[PDB]
Amino acid sequence: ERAGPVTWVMMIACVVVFIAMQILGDQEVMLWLAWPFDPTLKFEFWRYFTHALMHFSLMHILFNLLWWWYLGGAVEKRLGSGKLIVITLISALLSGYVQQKFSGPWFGGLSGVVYALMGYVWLRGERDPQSGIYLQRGLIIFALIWIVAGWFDLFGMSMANGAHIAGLAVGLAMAFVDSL
Amino acid sequence: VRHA
Repeated sequence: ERAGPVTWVMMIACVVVFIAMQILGDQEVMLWLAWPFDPTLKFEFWRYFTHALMHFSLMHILFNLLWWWYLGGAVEKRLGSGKLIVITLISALLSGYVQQKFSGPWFGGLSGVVYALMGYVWLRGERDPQSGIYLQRGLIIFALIWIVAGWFDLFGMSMANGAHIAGLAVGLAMAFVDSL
Repeated sequence: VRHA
Protein backbone atom coordinates (compact mmCIF):
# COMPACT_ATOMS: atom_id res chain seq x y z
CA GLU A 1 0.00 0.00 0.00
CA ARG A 2 0.79 3.69 -0.41
CA ALA A 3 -0.92 7.09 -0.90
CA GLY A 4 -4.07 7.00 -3.06
CA PRO A 5 -4.66 9.34 -6.08
CA VAL A 6 -6.15 12.29 -4.19
CA THR A 7 -3.45 12.17 -1.49
CA TRP A 8 -0.79 11.99 -4.18
CA VAL A 9 -2.15 14.69 -6.50
CA MET A 10 -2.43 17.21 -3.61
CA MET A 11 1.21 16.52 -2.63
CA ILE A 12 2.35 16.92 -6.22
CA ALA A 13 0.32 20.12 -6.59
CA CYS A 14 1.81 21.58 -3.39
CA VAL A 15 5.36 20.79 -4.50
CA VAL A 16 4.80 22.25 -7.97
CA VAL A 17 3.39 25.45 -6.45
CA PHE A 18 6.27 25.65 -3.94
CA ILE A 19 8.85 25.34 -6.76
CA ALA A 20 7.03 28.08 -8.72
CA MET A 21 7.20 30.24 -5.59
CA GLN A 22 10.99 29.80 -5.36
CA ILE A 23 11.52 30.40 -9.09
CA LEU A 24 9.01 33.24 -9.62
CA GLY A 25 8.86 34.66 -6.04
CA ASP A 26 6.05 34.32 -3.47
CA GLN A 27 4.33 37.58 -4.55
CA GLU A 28 3.97 36.60 -8.21
CA VAL A 29 2.41 33.26 -7.33
CA MET A 30 0.06 34.88 -4.78
CA LEU A 31 -1.20 37.18 -7.53
CA TRP A 32 -2.48 34.09 -9.35
CA LEU A 33 -3.52 31.80 -6.48
CA ALA A 34 -4.49 33.93 -3.50
CA TRP A 35 -8.04 34.44 -2.24
CA PRO A 36 -9.61 37.21 -4.36
CA PHE A 37 -7.94 40.44 -3.22
CA ASP A 38 -9.82 42.78 -5.58
CA PRO A 39 -13.51 42.69 -6.66
CA THR A 40 -12.19 42.05 -10.24
CA LEU A 41 -11.04 38.57 -9.18
CA LYS A 42 -14.24 37.48 -7.46
CA PHE A 43 -15.26 35.14 -10.31
CA GLU A 44 -11.86 33.37 -10.45
CA PHE A 45 -13.31 30.43 -8.69
CA TRP A 46 -10.10 28.54 -8.15
CA ARG A 47 -8.88 31.27 -5.74
CA TYR A 48 -11.34 30.19 -3.09
CA PHE A 49 -9.31 26.96 -2.87
CA THR A 50 -5.81 27.44 -4.28
CA HIS A 51 -4.60 29.44 -1.23
CA ALA A 52 -4.30 25.99 0.34
CA LEU A 53 -1.56 25.06 -2.17
CA MET A 54 0.85 27.90 -1.29
CA HIS A 55 3.60 27.52 1.32
CA PHE A 56 6.14 30.15 2.51
CA SER A 57 8.67 28.10 4.44
CA LEU A 58 10.23 24.70 4.42
CA MET A 59 8.93 23.88 7.89
CA HIS A 60 5.35 24.85 6.85
CA ILE A 61 5.22 22.66 3.72
CA LEU A 62 6.97 19.67 5.33
CA PHE A 63 4.79 19.37 8.36
CA ASN A 64 1.54 20.04 6.40
CA LEU A 65 2.41 17.42 3.81
CA LEU A 66 3.48 14.97 6.47
CA TRP A 67 0.10 15.27 8.20
CA TRP A 68 -1.73 15.26 4.86
CA TRP A 69 0.09 12.14 3.68
CA TYR A 70 -0.75 10.26 6.89
CA LEU A 71 -4.33 11.41 7.65
CA GLY A 72 -5.36 12.08 4.02
CA GLY A 73 -3.92 8.72 2.97
CA ALA A 74 -5.79 6.98 5.80
CA VAL A 75 -9.11 8.68 4.94
CA GLU A 76 -8.68 7.89 1.27
CA LYS A 77 -7.78 4.23 1.88
CA ARG A 78 -10.56 3.42 4.34
CA LEU A 79 -13.36 5.85 3.37
CA GLY A 80 -12.58 6.49 -0.27
CA SER A 81 -11.28 9.23 -2.48
CA GLY A 82 -14.60 11.02 -2.64
CA LYS A 83 -14.69 11.57 1.11
CA LEU A 84 -11.16 13.07 1.14
CA ILE A 85 -12.09 15.36 -1.75
CA VAL A 86 -15.14 16.69 0.08
CA ILE A 87 -13.30 17.26 3.38
CA THR A 88 -10.61 19.06 1.45
CA LEU A 89 -12.92 21.36 -0.52
CA ILE A 90 -15.08 22.27 2.53
CA SER A 91 -12.13 22.91 4.86
CA ALA A 92 -10.19 24.93 2.22
CA LEU A 93 -13.17 27.07 1.45
CA LEU A 94 -14.35 27.74 5.01
CA SER A 95 -10.86 28.17 6.48
CA GLY A 96 -10.11 30.66 3.73
CA TYR A 97 -13.35 32.54 4.35
CA VAL A 98 -12.76 32.90 8.09
CA GLN A 99 -9.10 33.89 7.59
CA GLN A 100 -9.80 36.66 5.09
CA LYS A 101 -12.59 37.98 7.26
CA PHE A 102 -10.20 38.31 10.24
CA SER A 103 -6.96 39.27 8.50
CA GLY A 104 -7.43 39.92 4.77
CA PRO A 105 -6.57 37.87 1.69
CA TRP A 106 -2.76 37.37 2.02
CA PHE A 107 -2.45 33.89 3.42
CA GLY A 108 -1.82 30.35 2.28
CA GLY A 109 -1.13 26.82 3.34
CA LEU A 110 -2.63 23.42 3.69
CA SER A 111 -3.06 23.66 7.47
CA GLY A 112 -6.78 24.55 7.43
CA VAL A 113 -7.23 21.24 5.62
CA VAL A 114 -4.82 19.45 7.96
CA TYR A 115 -6.67 20.69 11.09
CA ALA A 116 -9.92 19.47 9.53
CA LEU A 117 -8.38 16.03 9.01
CA MET A 118 -7.07 15.92 12.59
CA GLY A 119 -10.50 16.72 14.01
CA TYR A 120 -12.27 14.47 11.55
CA VAL A 121 -10.12 11.33 12.17
CA TRP A 122 -10.06 11.87 15.93
CA LEU A 123 -13.79 12.50 16.35
CA ARG A 124 -14.77 9.74 13.89
CA GLY A 125 -12.65 7.20 15.84
CA GLU A 126 -14.06 8.42 19.14
CA ARG A 127 -17.76 8.37 18.15
CA ASP A 128 -17.67 5.53 15.61
CA PRO A 129 -14.88 2.98 16.26
CA GLN A 130 -16.73 0.66 13.84
CA SER A 131 -15.58 2.99 10.98
CA GLY A 132 -12.06 1.61 11.31
CA ILE A 133 -10.56 5.10 11.34
CA TYR A 134 -9.04 6.68 14.45
CA LEU A 135 -6.21 8.84 15.66
CA GLN A 136 -3.97 6.77 17.89
CA ARG A 137 -2.76 8.11 21.22
CA GLY A 138 0.73 9.24 20.32
CA LEU A 139 -0.65 11.17 17.38
CA ILE A 140 -3.34 12.80 19.48
CA ILE A 141 -0.49 14.25 21.58
CA PHE A 142 1.56 15.37 18.62
CA ALA A 143 -1.52 16.95 16.93
CA LEU A 144 -2.28 18.84 20.18
CA ILE A 145 1.25 20.15 20.47
CA TRP A 146 1.09 21.24 16.78
CA ILE A 147 -2.20 23.04 17.35
CA VAL A 148 -0.97 24.75 20.54
CA ALA A 149 2.18 26.00 18.77
CA GLY A 150 0.18 27.79 16.04
CA TRP A 151 -2.30 29.21 18.52
CA PHE A 152 0.40 30.73 20.82
CA ASP A 153 2.64 31.55 17.85
CA LEU A 154 5.51 29.26 18.79
CA PHE A 155 6.77 28.93 15.22
CA GLY A 156 8.34 32.36 14.75
CA MET A 157 6.10 32.95 11.71
CA SER A 158 2.85 34.88 11.50
CA MET A 159 -0.03 32.32 11.75
CA ALA A 160 -3.37 32.09 9.98
CA ASN A 161 -5.37 31.52 13.19
CA GLY A 162 -8.83 31.77 11.52
CA ALA A 163 -7.83 29.21 8.85
CA HIS A 164 -6.60 26.88 11.65
CA ILE A 165 -9.69 26.97 13.85
CA ALA A 166 -12.24 26.99 11.05
CA GLY A 167 -10.39 23.97 9.70
CA LEU A 168 -10.63 22.08 12.96
CA ALA A 169 -14.28 23.02 13.34
CA VAL A 170 -15.14 21.73 9.86
CA GLY A 171 -13.44 18.38 10.52
CA LEU A 172 -15.22 17.93 13.80
CA ALA A 173 -18.52 18.88 12.19
CA MET A 174 -18.15 16.38 9.33
CA ALA A 175 -17.12 13.55 11.75
CA PHE A 176 -20.17 14.30 13.84
CA VAL A 177 -22.37 14.14 10.74
CA ASP A 178 -20.76 10.92 9.50
CA SER A 179 -20.91 9.17 12.88
CA LEU A 180 -24.73 9.32 12.95
CA VAL B 1 1.82 36.73 5.05
CA ARG B 2 -0.09 34.40 7.38
CA HIS B 3 0.71 30.70 7.52
CA ALA B 4 -2.11 28.13 7.58
